[PDB]
Amino acid sequence: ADLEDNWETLNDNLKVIEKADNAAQVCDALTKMRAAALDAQKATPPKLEDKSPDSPEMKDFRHGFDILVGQIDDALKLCNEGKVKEAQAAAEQLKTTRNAYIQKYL
Repeated sequence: ADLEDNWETLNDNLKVIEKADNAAQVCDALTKMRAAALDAQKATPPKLEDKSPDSPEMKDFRHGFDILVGQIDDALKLCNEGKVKEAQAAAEQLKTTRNAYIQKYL
């Protein structure tokens, strides 16, 4: 699985969360999102393949993932307390982070 696969795993699990009926279903999908985000964070996106590994752009990319992972953790805390609707709303905001931090490097 590569970065493109990781991104599409995030997309599929966002759909799972949107369609979910219970906290356990949301938790499972957030787990897969967290795993895919950890995998993606270690990749080099195509627009940064020539850039220095410590370039500001590569920092932006990796830090977008630390922010995304922290937000996934906040959503996991909600679904671990049974707060399904709150967790689903939080998952929607994960789209904003993904789009603003990461998409420009794909």
